[PDB]
Amino acid sequence: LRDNIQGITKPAIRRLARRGGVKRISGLIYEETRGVLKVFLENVIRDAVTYTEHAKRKTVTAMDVVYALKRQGRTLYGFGG
Amino acid sequence: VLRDNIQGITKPAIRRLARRGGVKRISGLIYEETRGVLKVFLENVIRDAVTYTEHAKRKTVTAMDVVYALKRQGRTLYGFGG
Amino acid sequence: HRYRPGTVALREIRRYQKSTELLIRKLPFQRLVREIAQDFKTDLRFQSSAVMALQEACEAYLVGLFEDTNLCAIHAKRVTIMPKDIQLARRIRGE
Amino acid sequence: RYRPGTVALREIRRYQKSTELLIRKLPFQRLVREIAQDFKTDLRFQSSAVMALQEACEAYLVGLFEDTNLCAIHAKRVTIMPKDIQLARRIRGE
Amino acid sequence: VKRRTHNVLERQRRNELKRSFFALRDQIPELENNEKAPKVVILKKATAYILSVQAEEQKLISEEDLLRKRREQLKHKLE
Amino acid sequence: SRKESYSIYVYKVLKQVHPDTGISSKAMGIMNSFVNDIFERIAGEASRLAHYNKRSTITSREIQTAVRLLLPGELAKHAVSEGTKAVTKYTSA
Amino acid sequence: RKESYSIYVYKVLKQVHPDTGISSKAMGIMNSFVNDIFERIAGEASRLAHYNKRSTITSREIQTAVRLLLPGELAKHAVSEGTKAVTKYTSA
Amino acid sequence: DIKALQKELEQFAKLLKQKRITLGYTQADVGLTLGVLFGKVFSQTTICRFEALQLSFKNMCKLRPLLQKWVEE
Amino acid sequence: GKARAKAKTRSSRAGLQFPVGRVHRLLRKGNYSERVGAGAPVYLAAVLEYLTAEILELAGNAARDNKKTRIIPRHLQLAIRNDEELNKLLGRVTIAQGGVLPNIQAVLL
Amino acid sequence: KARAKAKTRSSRAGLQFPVGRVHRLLRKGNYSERVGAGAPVYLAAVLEYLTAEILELAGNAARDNKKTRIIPRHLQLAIRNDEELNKLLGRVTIAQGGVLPNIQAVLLP
Amino acid sequence: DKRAHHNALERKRRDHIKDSFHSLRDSVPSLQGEKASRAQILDKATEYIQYMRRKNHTHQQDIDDLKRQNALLEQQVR
DNA sequence: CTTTGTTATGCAAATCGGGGTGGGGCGTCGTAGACAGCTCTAGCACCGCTTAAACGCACGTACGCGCTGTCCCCCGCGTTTTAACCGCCAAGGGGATTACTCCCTAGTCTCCAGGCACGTGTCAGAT
DNA sequence: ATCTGACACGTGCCTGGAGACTAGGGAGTAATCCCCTTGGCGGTTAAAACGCGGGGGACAGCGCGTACGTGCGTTTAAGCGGTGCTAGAGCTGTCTACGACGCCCCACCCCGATTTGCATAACAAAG
Repeated sequence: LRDNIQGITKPAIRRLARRGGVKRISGLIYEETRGVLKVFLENVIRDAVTYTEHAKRKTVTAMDVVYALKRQGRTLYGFGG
Repeated sequence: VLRDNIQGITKPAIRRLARRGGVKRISGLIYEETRGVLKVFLENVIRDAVTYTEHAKRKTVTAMDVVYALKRQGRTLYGFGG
Repeated sequence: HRYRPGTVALREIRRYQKSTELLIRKLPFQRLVREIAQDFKTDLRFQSSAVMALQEACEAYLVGLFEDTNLCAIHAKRVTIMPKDIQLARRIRGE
Repeated sequence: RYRPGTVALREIRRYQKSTELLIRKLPFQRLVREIAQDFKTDLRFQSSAVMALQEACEAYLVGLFEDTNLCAIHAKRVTIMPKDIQLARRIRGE
Repeated sequence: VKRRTHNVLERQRRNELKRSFFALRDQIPELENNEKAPKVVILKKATAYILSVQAEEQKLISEEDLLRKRREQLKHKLE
Repeated sequence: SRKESYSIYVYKVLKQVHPDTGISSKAMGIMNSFVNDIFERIAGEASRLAHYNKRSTITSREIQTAVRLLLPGELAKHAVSEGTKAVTKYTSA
Repeated sequence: RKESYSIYVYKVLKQVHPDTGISSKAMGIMNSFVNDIFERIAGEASRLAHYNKRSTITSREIQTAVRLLLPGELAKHAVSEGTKAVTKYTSA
Repeated sequence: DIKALQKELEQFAKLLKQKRITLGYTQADVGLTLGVLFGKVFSQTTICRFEALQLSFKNMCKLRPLLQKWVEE
Repeated sequence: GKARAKAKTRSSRAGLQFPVGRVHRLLRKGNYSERVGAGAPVYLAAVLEYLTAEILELAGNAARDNKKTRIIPRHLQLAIRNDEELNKLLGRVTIAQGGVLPNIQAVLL
Repeated sequence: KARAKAKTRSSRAGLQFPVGRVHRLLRKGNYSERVGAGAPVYLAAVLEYLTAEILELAGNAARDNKKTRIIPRHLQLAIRNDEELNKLLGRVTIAQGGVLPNIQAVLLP
Repeated sequence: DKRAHHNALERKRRDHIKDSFHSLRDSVPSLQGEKASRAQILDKATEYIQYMRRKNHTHQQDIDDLKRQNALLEQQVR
């Protein structure tokens, strides 16, 4: 897979900004936002994969994501744990 | 019975801290705001340090009680123990 | 008839704050997650619940960032958010 | 007389280079005892416990001032205001 | 045999320690000529010597710090 | 294969507080994770206290201390009172 | 009597910088450092064992904890050094 | 005979519907009235499904006795 | 507390709804300590129940305010974020499908 | 490493850090019921590596300041001028460490 | 009598040496607060004196250098 | 148009029962800590003297703040197009489980040496 | 004459570690089955993409005006060194109340049907 960051469209970014209470978005936000999201995903996925490899499992489970997030100080409820 | 020792933190002391932080100019309202922030910070650290001390049935607060009080808040301190 | 600019923006802010559904479509999100995962290790599989967990955290993360970004723009006496406001919020947060 | 800001920059370099505590020890001790007194009376402190508090407190305030300074710059100002401190604390989540 | 081994190892350990005493003794100017200096004197005077030398360091660093401050003030005057 | 949860106890508490109110399965999953998180936090803090005091047995004193540290303000005050009450009644004849 | 790593720090420093000393305050800091890293890894290894329903901590849990705790090059080098030390110990 | 039982339940359900309409009651009112009589306060959904024969024969047999009292009352 | 209990269950003796026996078991399996005092799981169970009740009460009120008879994740989010003590305790927690508070600033109007 | 000739476990592993001590420390604190034989060896190697890395940088900082002894200032510089260590120890306060001499361009003439 | 007295004299001799070792041990930062053998204390004291000798020499060099720099700056100032 | 109750029904949730297990007594036993006592460390209160730092005030001016004006570029809306989603299908692989088996660490005991000090011989300078 | 202190020899002596087995438990390995992930296909329609015209806000520049910085003289209390006092930190010894652990039995919890309401929407009337 290549360049699926484009899967995050402007409207999707705008809608997230709307929950944040933003009325106006500059044209440079969309590119900056995608860069930030990519980094966030890499940090969570890298750890979730590390857990998965350690366990000798071929598949990533919700608990691997939860542990990956827990270590970053971001506790998640409702997905198990 | 101690009262109003927050005034022990003088303007120069605040100015010097701000200067270490790279601040070039300081508003006159900073001094009061700074004291308010420091008081809150101390209350949170001391409250935990005292709680640790009381749990151990001790009357003296030790450096390790402060270290644990700080470590607990995500602010690990080196050189006073581990 | 046409609405004055900003009328809709307020409508959308209220509407999206009231609602709880995901804003990012699942299929392209999955493709993004898989692309990244393939860099760390190849031939990985994911449970559908793992993907949902990732998206939920991501949206909550980005919204929280936008809230702080908005505060920075307000502090700067602006309405429009710029990359400077995002970068400042992240720098203060400690990311 | 030096142009204003000339001295401030000298002081910034001076204090960034040095490592000693900027807050006077006795005034600080009284403040710590005053606060501790509200949780339990007749408490005693190790002299090293006080030093531990000073070190954490100054490090905390200095880090806060650095973030405060960034807020002021973002606002296109040199002078730091309570508005900048409150924003920095709001973002940090204090 | 084990007793003999212990005897000689301890005998040598004493001699090795004596050599360490001499190495320290020879390094202290106060004991330079005192070839028969006893263990207790070497340790006591070594302690006193090191402490006086450490006190000298504190005096020297104080002068260095004052001179650095003077250097900065003189450069400031030239500016 | 059996999966344990606290959903039955969460349900009973709600039944006593708001007898006419039901709870969604998603809300229940959240409440279940909440209980597990608080349990870990207190048990973890109690473990640290026992270690810091070089003690090997955890008692109500360590837990009470952990509660005072973990919960803020009035919430802590009430939790301590309830904990004290439960133990006092439990050991009382 | 209290335990510390100051004797080992002295030896490591001698091997890296044969003509550099260390202050007592700096030494106190290095001891705080070692104890902090130890706790982080030991704690993380404990969590990993718990998550996988294991009761024994081995080099695999520690290696994993290192990958999780250390950033960048430090994780890469620490793992290589750890693996090397165990390999030598096993054959020693 | 399951078919004979089905017919009996269908006949009651038809009579029940006729009684409800004749008395001017809603399906919700029937369930509320059963709550008064037995303590079991049924929703309109259960009553609707009973009349619509969407319930199993076993369920209709178990609820019928309560509905029979409703018809008498 | 309760004047008396007849049930053998330790949870009943303590006047609690939460399972004391399970809390005791978990404390022993989590290796938090070599030994766990008998009163330890009793105190802890009481705390877990208390906190549980506080959230459910607020969430139940939120459900009533929204004219709903069932608690949903949205209500839990509102229950926590509108309560200072709970918001501090769970401030870093993300609640699935919880949404956000309807916070509108004057500068937006 | 190339060879081993020792009875001491630390020497067999080629480490300066005490393997036997680490082994005891792993048992302490109830980290696990059991500890693998190679566990303390792997960990000791990691602790030594990181220790050496900081000391090397701090020693270089000492030379830059024409000092023959490492002081807390040097440790602070060694960490804050190194991205990997700064991330690892970014939350750590170092006694008498001081701060980096960073001044913003907007404040300068 | 004499043998028992000799034992007492020998005990006192050893006690003075043991205390003197401790005082010397605490004088060298490499052993301060640490366990050390008799030989280690002597060896560290020996190298530490050599260190302090060259350290104090180095300090004097820096003093002489700063004095000379100050003299040059003073000459420019006057 | 806008407002409102009646009944329909898809589907998530509350309830029932049957059976499997882990909670709770009960007794036994080893030890963790509760408690008393004692030493002596360092924390606190006080004092006097020195002197650097803190305080108050005069005096300019560098920078914050309010206003004007211009012009970029973001919003809202209409119209086209493009993948997301939904429903359905099958393939297989990997995750969970159960049953062996072997090897590896907690546990206990053995013992070796490396610094350490008690006790004895002695040897020259000092009372 | 003998006293004091010194080096040096005989030999126990504490502890710290590693070495050697040893049983019982955990973890590794192999087999098997079935749920759940991946992948594909067609239809449809909600959302994304794109163009454009207008107006609102970003931003540069200008002028005040006052709040903040900088000296300078004077006051205050921080800091340092020294004295004395005792509360309580920290250690050790005794001994018992208490929690681990083994074993047994049944009332309570899990999960699979199974019943039954909740929220939303189709189907009419009323001002």
